Amino acid sequence: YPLAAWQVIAGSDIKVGDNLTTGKDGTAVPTDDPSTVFGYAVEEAQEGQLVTLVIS
Amino acid sequence: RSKEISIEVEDIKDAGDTGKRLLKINTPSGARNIIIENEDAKALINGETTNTNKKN
Repeated sequence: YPLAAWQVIAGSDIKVGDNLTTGKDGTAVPTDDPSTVFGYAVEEAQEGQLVTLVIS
Repeated sequence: RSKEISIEVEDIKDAGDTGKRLLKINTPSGARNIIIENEDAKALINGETTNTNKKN
């Protein structure tokens, strides 16, 4: 069901607009190297909290 | 969501300064201007030498 945005457990602290990639245990962590980027967060989240961001 | 994601030269994170200049260059003359620093040698390779270039 093609989702435009997901809710993924943050593997660290994530700021709004941060590009995200996979982390430990499949968690979402901040990145900076295009290739690892699968989505951009739309809200701030602390480690262990869900963060919702658009795919793209 | 597009098909190609045409990156740009400056997205290539381990490219060198001369390497990026060469990748952007459009013609062989432009490449020679980047690569050959000695002006007399560049003049010989361009087939265009002054009397000063010839002496040097």
